[PDB]
Amino acid sequence: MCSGKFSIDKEMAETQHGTTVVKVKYEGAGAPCKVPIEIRDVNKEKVVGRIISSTPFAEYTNSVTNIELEPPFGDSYIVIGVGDSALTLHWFRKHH
Amino acid sequence: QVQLQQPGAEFVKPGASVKMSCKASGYTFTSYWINWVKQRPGQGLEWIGDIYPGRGTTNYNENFKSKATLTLDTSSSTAYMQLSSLTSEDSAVYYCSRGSKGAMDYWGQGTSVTVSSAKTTPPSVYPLAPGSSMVTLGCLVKGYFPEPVTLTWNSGSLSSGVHTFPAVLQSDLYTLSSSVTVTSSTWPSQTITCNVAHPASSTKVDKKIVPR
Amino acid sequence: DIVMSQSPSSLAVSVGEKVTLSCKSSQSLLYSSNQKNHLAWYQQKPGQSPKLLIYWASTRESGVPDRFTGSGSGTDFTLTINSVKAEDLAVYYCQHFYIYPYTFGGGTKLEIKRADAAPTVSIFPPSSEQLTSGGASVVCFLNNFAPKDINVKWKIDGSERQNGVLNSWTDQDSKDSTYSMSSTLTLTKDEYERHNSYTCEATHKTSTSPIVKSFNRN
Ligand SMILES: [Cl-]
Ligand SMILES: [Cl-]
Ligand code: NA
Ligand code: NA
Ligand code: NA
Ligand code: NA
Ligand SMILES: [Zn+2]
Repeated sequence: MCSGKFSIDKEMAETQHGTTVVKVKYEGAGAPCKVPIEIRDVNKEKVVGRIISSTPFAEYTNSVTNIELEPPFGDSYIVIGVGDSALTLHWFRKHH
Repeated sequence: QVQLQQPGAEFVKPGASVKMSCKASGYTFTSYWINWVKQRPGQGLEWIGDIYPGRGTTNYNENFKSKATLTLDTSSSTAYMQLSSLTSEDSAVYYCSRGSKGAMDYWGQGTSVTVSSAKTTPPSVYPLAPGSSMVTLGCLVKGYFPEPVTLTWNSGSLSSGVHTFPAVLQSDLYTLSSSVTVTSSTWPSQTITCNVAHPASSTKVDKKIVPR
Repeated sequence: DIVMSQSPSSLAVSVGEKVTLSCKSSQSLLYSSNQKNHLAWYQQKPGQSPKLLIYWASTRESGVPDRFTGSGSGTDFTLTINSVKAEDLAVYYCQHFYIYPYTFGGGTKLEIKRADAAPTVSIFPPSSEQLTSGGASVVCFLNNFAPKDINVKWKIDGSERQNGVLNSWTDQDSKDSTYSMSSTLTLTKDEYERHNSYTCEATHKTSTSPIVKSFNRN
């Protein structure tokens, strides 16, 4: 896994092809490493297999990484990183 | 109808930058994405990135992350791309296209960029007259740079039976040729003239084909 | 990144004949959420911008004749053209939009196959203007022939000359499906004026004997 702090390089946005992408700047030691990601519905219930990107990696300290997700409709929460360093972003996807 | 209008060509030296426009019409501009695509002369298509009119969202191919910049002007319904630290590798045609869900359903005509330190050189135009129902005449356009040149016959009023051949680069200079085939009975009575425009050198040359 | 591979790289097909082109992805382009394959086909005619034919693998874009059909799923796609038309000559590309960055296949060159046609050969001596600048180009047009394969041989006083020859083919004509070629033997005025006869010989599929056009500096 990857245990360093993560931060947003560019806020999550919708893509031309019906996904969402967020750029995260890895600020920690131990790269390269797996970016911890987890998508939870409004009930904090892990929404499954909606990370379109191949298992995302941080390349080096202060390396930005594009992550593409297919969030569920309605409210969702994207937890990046692990522990108290973890980022929680909110996303709402409209039906159209 | 849907239209994307781009400048025909740009000529610039290495190390410099260039900015090119993509003007949209025929639909609501903020409802569709715009992509940019690169095509080297003899090669395929390469996606540079996209931008969404209104929100301003942009995405880049990592290959062009340090090379390209996508911007907008919502008032003029225009999109722009800028390329920096140019090299010959950046010599290519650059299309803009409208994106519907990832598919590029409409395209601009493309902007051909030449990156070279070579000196601009206007073309020498030479007439090609015969040394029998149809007669073929021609023009040899030699020793110019950069591309492109536009070749017409009688300022465009002669279009059928025309074969204008792709230019070939030899030693920093291009050469192309053009033939036109007309009815023998009406040449040379009805004159035939080749016009060769070379915008880079701000030059056009008209050469009437006269019997040797 | 995703890799799009197309085969064949090129093929020739007759007007009225059916043809099948392939596009394989290095990974699935299928969204299980809506069973949509994120794949599109484009047609780029010579000297023109690409045109969208199909999207989502099977869905025809508006204005596209139904003789173009898209098929396939997962990573194996195909575009079939049945009753190929003469104006369909072009390079067909496949493209994914499964994820950034979008990538295109290498493309497939679609050549049109028509009745054979021997070239109309025309030779031209140097113009006075070029000679005055010390140049002496002898030009040879070989126009409207049907199979692209063709050889041009320059003779000076009957001796083959390969140095100083530059050739260029037009793209296949949209209507008559023929090709044309210009061959220019560029000499100096110096050399040009020391020889008499100049000839270009066009060896083509249509004839066992070459098509020979010649002139004498006289
Ligand atoms: Cl000699
Ligand atoms: Cl000699
Ligand atoms: Na608009
Ligand atoms: Na004219
Ligand atoms: Na030529
Ligand atoms: Na004229
Ligand atoms: Zn000699």
